[PDB]
Amino acid sequence: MVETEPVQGCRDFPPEAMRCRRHLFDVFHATAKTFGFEEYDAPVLESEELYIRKAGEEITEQMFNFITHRVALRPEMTPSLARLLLGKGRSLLLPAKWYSIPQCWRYRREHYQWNMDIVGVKSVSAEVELVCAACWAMRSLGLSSKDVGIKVNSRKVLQTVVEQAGVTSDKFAPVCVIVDKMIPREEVEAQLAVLGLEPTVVDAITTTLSLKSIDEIAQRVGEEHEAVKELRQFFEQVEAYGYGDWVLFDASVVRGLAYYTGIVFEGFDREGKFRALCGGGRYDNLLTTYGSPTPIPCAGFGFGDCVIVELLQEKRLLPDIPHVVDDVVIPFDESMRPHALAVLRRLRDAGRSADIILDKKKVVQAFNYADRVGAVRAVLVAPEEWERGEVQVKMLGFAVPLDRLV
Amino acid sequence: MVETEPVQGCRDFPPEAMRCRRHLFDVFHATAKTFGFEEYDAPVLESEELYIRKAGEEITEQMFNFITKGGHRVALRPEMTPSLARLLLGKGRSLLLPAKWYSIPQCWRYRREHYQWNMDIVGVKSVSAEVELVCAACWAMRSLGLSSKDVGIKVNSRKVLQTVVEQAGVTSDKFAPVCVIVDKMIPREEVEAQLAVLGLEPTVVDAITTTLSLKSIDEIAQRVGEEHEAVKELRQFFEQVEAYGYGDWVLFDASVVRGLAYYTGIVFEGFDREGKFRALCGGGRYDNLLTTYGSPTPIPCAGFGFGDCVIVELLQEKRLLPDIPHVVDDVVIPFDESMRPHALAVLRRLRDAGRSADIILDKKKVVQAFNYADRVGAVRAVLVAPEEWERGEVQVKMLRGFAVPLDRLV
Ligand SMILES: CC(=O)Nc1cnc2ccccc2c1
Ligand SMILES: CC(=O)Nc1cnc2ccccc2c1
Ligand SMILES: N[C@@H](Cc1c[nH]c[nH+]1)C(=O)O
Ligand SMILES: N[C@@H](Cc1c[nH]c[nH+]1)C(=O)O
Repeated sequence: MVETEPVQGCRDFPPEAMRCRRHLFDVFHATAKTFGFEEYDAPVLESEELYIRKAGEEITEQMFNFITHRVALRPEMTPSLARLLLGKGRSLLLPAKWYSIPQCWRYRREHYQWNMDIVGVKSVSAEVELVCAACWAMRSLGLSSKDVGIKVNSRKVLQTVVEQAGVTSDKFAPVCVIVDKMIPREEVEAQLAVLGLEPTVVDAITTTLSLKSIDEIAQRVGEEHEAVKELRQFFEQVEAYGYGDWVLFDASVVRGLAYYTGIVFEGFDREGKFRALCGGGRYDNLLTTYGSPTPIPCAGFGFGDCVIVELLQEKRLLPDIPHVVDDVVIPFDESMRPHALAVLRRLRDAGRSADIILDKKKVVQAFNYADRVGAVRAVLVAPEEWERGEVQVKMLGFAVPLDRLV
Repeated sequence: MVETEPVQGCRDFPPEAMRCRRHLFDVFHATAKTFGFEEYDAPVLESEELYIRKAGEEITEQMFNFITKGGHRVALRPEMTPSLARLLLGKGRSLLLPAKWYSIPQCWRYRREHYQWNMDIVGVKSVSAEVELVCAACWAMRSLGLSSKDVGIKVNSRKVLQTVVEQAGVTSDKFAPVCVIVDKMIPREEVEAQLAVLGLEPTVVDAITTTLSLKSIDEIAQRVGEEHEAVKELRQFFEQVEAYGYGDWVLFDASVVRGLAYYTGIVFEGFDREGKFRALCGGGRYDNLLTTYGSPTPIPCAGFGFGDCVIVELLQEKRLLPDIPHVVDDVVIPFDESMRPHALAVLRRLRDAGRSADIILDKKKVVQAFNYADRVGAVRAVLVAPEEWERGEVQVKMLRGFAVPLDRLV
């Protein structure tokens, strides 16, 4: 016997499991369409060059890479997106809103991640729309603002604090990667020291993450500080769109990725049971680091397929969806198969989903099968009715003319 | 600059290219739904064990395989059927049969990458399986705008060649390699030479050659008899496709065997009627595969694969792939930034009603917002101006410009 289990850390999706994944992906697609995003894709195999950011990101540390040329199964999509945008150059109409549902990889070693990104929008209206899109998808899955929310912050506050301590800007990214981890405080404090931060700088960093309102941020760095102005705009806009109950400020949110420059956010369950449901932020330098002659504003998020499903299971929002089909055509016997095929054809021409019983079996077993596959309707093709130009129809029984079947 | 081009042999799908791929995949999904097939998936990374059939198949020769840090032999799948077999084998007697499963996996080779619609029927002994599969393939092609004048499906049974090979005293273990070789018929001299190395005397090769060049089912009947399984089965097959209404799409070709070791009965492949392209799709019955994998009971199977590259080229030639421009129902335009919060309330209402709507995100003049709306293929522009708003209205323009109440917008 071969190994029936999949490769370590990877999932199978037989029809039952696939119906669940499809229910999720439908929402992702429908939400992207509702928001005017365009689908894109790129290869799961990318060059390893793409992912060498040197900030000690967990995402790059756990990279599923190998030698053919140094390549890797993508751990995230954003770098692939950047490559595509960079390739298009001035030919790309901006603003652009691009989305995808890539499988992404790590050495669970795989997950699907809905990505949504807005390109060419300087203003926080980008982050507003992205955050509303994430909420929209969660609400579409049956979740409420009682079940989940999105925590929101700007990295610019911490930037100012780090810069005011005389820290080289090249340490800012690593700092964020470290502060994201806050493991015990003592552990995070120790890691900052290794980067080269004296205890006074660490204290200032700590204090600002524990500030509980935007007003308190304003008191520390000023009301005219970009972060304050931008965050206020952000909440004003989400309030106006009608999702004010879904969003809130949290000064501890920074995310683990090196490239976020401004607003950052993450979805969470209100019971404190699960890891982050989605995460993202503004990354206005990324394309400059890739060699764009002109800076290109960007913001986006990723929304994994594993945590959301667990949450939905806990909330009883993932009932088993049984397979369905409109009609099952049953030949009374093999002499009726050619006539049943003509009927089957007509049913499918009218846009119905139809089976015909393929192997040899008795009518009552054909009916059982029809129930098993969730047929709405059983269409028996018997010699008696056929001579009258009819078939027997049974809902899940009466004679019907062929033209009247559809 | 980083390298903007993708890894060697792999494709990018920016929105324009992705719309084309989506148009194709929609047809695959719709056809599968129309035929009552259920979607499935499995990992693109499988164990290399799965693909070691030892018949010299082109598919296994060109395998994109590698060793993990932990020393396990894995490969990016070159086809889906082995993954399917694994899933079925894993389910055991818990699987209701018959089962009709489909997927659109990306598959890989060392172009190194393509998408391949797979459709398979499990648990059906009779040729009704192959009938349905073939009709499904035709159905997808017709849905894409192709006719029976543009394409067809060549059909054969491997059982004819089986009988001929067995009657020459050939060990059954050579039958699979023979099919793999005969599939290649490169020059005849080249294929003749390869059969000799497997260990076939020229008389056996001659018999093989002759049967592939037989041009009708009657001629096959003359050679192996009218009551031979192959003849009976092929006749049933054409009778059934004729009855379903796709008789013009299908025909017999004794040279079709396919390159895969595991096909045991009927085999088939789609082709363009102008002789310009490689095979559009291919498949057949493979009744032993699950037994080779260790199933305690034999499990009838048949299926096909339908790649995404050749079909698209054909559709381009036939002018059936016009550029589909992106569309969206509404573009909401704030007259200025003071109107953004009101435009957001409007945007919200539009999306609540199931419409696809943008709001202009950055700061720009109305006329530029209108241009943008045209660029993204907006059916409708919804201007939110301070004047109309005090009346409980907005300006709507179709793509002139009339005032409308908010509740009437949807
Ligand atoms: C719990 C889980 O499987 N999620 C997950 C989260 N991040 C990943 C990142 C890369 C590859 C696989 C990943 C999988
Ligand atoms: C035109 C094309 O790329 N066809 C093709 C056909 N078979 C394949 C099999 C595996 C990977 C890529 C493949 C690509
Ligand atoms: N790539 C990020 C999410 C994201 C997409 N776009 C911007 N951010 C992640 O994997 O967490
Ligand atoms: N795996 C086959 C197609 C197929 C699927 N099922 C049966 N046949 C191929 O790649 O040619």
